[PDB]
Amino acid sequence: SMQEEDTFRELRIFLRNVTHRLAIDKRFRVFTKPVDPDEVPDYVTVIKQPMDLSSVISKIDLHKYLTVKDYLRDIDLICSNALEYNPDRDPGDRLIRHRACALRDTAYAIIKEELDEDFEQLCEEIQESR
Ligand SMILES: Cc1cn([C@H]2C[C@H](O)[C@@H](CO)O2)c(=O)[nH]c1=O
Repeated sequence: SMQEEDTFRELRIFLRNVTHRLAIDKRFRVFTKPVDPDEVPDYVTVIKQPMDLSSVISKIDLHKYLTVKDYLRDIDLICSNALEYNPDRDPGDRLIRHRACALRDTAYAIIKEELDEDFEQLCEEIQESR
C-alpha cells in the first residue's frame, strides 16, 4: 500500500531522530561506532552480534526496521553486549555498564513519551500481514 509505505517512511523518520539524539550524547560515544579489531581482538570472539548506533542508522536506511519493537531489540543488544563484554568490578567496566544502561533507559524514555501507541500498533499489524 502507498498508505503503508507512508507509515514506514514516518517510522524511519522517527527512528533517525531518536537515534541522532542518542548519538550526540557524550556519554554514548563509545556506542556510536563498531569496535576496532586491532584495539580489541577478542571482542568479535565474545560478542557474536555486535551492534552500535552507526549500524542502527544504516539499518534504518536499508528499511530493516518495520516496527519500533524491532529497533528497540537492537538498542537492547547494544546494552546487553556491553554488560557481557565488560562485566568486572573495575571502574572502566563499571563506567561503560553505567553508560550502556543509560543509553537503553534514554531510548526507552524518549519512545515512551514520543511514540504514538496506535502508530506502533499499525506498524506491527502491517508487519504481521507480510
Ligand atoms: C563498545 C565497547 C568499547 N570498548 C572500548 C574498546 C575500544 O578500544 C574503544 C572504542 O570501541 O572502547 C570496550 O572496552 N568495551 C566495549 O564494550
